[PDB]
Amino acid sequence: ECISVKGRIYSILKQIGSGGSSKVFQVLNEKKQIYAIKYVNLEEADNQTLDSYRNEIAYLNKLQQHSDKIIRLYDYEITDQYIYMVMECGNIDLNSWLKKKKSIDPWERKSYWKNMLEAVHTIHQHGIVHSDLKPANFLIVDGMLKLIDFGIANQMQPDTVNYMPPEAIKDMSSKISPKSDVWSLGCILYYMTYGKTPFQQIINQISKLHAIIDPNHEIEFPDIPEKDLQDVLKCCLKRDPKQRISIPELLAHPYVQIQT
Ligand SMILES: Cc1cc(-c2cnn3c(NCCN4CCOCC4)cc(Oc4ccccc4)nc23)ccc1C(=O)NC1CC1
Repeated sequence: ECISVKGRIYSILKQIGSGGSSKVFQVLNEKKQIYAIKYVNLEEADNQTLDSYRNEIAYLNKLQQHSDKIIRLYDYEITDQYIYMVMECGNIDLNSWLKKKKSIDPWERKSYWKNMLEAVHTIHQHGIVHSDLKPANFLIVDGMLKLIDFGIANQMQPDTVNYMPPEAIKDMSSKISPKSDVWSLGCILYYMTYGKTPFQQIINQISKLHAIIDPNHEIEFPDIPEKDLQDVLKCCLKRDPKQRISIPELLAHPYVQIQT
């Protein structure tokens, strides 16, 4: 099949992702340059969904300039029937790359952590809190991690509640701040370090949600060479968000600033 966007015509290689009424395709332009196109079918979309898609496109647009750790938006086309967004294609999403690697170079993990903090910090500066970060939200391209979305519109999945923060659960029934994203980033780094998510081994959602909120449930951190890392994990995974480390701090931390 093919897709046209503002004139230009693109050929579908395959479908790399899917969600409610939308699909992401890997595609090629005329000069055989590769891109990711998101297609949103708006035909039965409520005004809230409509507005959330409008808000994503606008934020994606504005944030272009502020970091190259945010996915590139080259062009889009929006009508009443559909959206098409032409964006950069990556090598692999971080959630897939994590299941395949299964022992991560410490240098690559540290570099990737910086990439994530910078992307997320960037959206925090424009008043966004993602609130649902997980490794699927990040994408490897060149040698760096880019943020794919902002938690604004429907989440897509590649063709998952380990990462939820305590404030969000105790929220019911706002306590959501930028710290909420630190928690989820905490969990992602934990996974890249210990090879699992802090509350992964717990068995059935409903119990795990109590654990996540329960102070007495001591979260455990095996000792490891890198103590900068160990400290980062501890600081991100504090349950009281007022005492949780912030992203500006994280960026000032030896784990990020100091190599070897
Ligand atoms: C959802 C989305 C996805 C990409 C994208 C761009 N490349 N890419 C890739 N890379 C290629 C992976 N593969 C395929 C087979 O092997 C060879 C290479 C995977 C992927 O997997 C996914 C798929 C879904 C969810 C997460 C991750 N999503 C994307 C860019 C933007 C958006 C998006 O709508 N953002 C919102 C507007 C703000």
